[PDB]
Amino acid sequence: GMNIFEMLRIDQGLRLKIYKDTEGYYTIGIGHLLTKSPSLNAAKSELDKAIGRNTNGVITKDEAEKLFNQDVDAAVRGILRNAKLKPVYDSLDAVRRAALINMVFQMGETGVAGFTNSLRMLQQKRWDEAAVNLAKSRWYNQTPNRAKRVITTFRTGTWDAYGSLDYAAGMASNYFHGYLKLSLPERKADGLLHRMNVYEDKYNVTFGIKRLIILIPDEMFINGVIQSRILEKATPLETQFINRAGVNRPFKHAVYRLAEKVNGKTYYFAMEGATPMLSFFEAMHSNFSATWQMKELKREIWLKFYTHLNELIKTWPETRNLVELIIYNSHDTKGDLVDVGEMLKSHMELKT
Repeated sequence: GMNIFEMLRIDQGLRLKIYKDTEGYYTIGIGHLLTKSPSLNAAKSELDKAIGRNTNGVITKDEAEKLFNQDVDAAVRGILRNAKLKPVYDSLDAVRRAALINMVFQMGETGVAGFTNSLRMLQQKRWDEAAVNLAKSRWYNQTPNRAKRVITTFRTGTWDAYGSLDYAAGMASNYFHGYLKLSLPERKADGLLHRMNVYEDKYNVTFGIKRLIILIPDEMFINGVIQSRILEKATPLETQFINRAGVNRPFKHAVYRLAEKVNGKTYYFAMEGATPMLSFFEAMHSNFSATWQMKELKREIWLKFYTHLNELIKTWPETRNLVELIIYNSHDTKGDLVDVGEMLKSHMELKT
């Protein structure tokens, strides 16, 4: 069932409606650039030329797959034209070739050609050595979860890194694809930034941070909810998602008011706990005292959820600047509970 389209769908993401890439450029599908023109009509005309119909900026999955496979064909020709990449590419099997193409999509041909030793190890079928060598790279440090899947593909020659996610990774994936990615990105008269502006103007208020703050504490909240000495709960912010079937569903994001002024101003914050992580913490509760195994497991899933979720948010241009992920110890050095209201107040004082 797996193939290079499904691979990049997982690693880079699939969009069936025009979106803006990291440079603001109109894009569709799996990263297929349409135009550098600022005109959405110009982008729609380039799309229509490429798909062969009036799409109005929306395409199907089969259309996106066809476009993507055209982009793979072009990447492969570039690889075969590149004296540093053709020999290793020729030597690899079809699955390992997909891994190399995956790197070329992420970092470009000249970036992949910088991995001279790793590529030689691959060409010599030294899979484990190449994998260790690749793990030491800045690529791995900046996108470790994608790099690990690609490295596993080089190491094994199988698609197995693209099968079912482990529990923490799958929790992050569902939380992003099923929730954050649907609620927050810009779209006609909706998404986080627009609805925050509507909210500010309806109540005559100002958000101190124009992002959704997501709290990933150590442990479930003391009473299972955010609490602070200096935050009061406000009316929630809403976005709307009209799915393919035409059903309008809301997303509600909690809003808090900072009860202590900061240079004369009251500030509001859209902020929530990372629900699937807190549900996991709740489920891990035992009526018996926790074992060291359970404490270790809680910490591992906490950290793995964060790294997967952080990477997804930051590598989708549409969400990168819309979320403030905060992972933190529930308690400071002196064993005192952290008050997120005071955290927010300090941050606003440093900002203003």
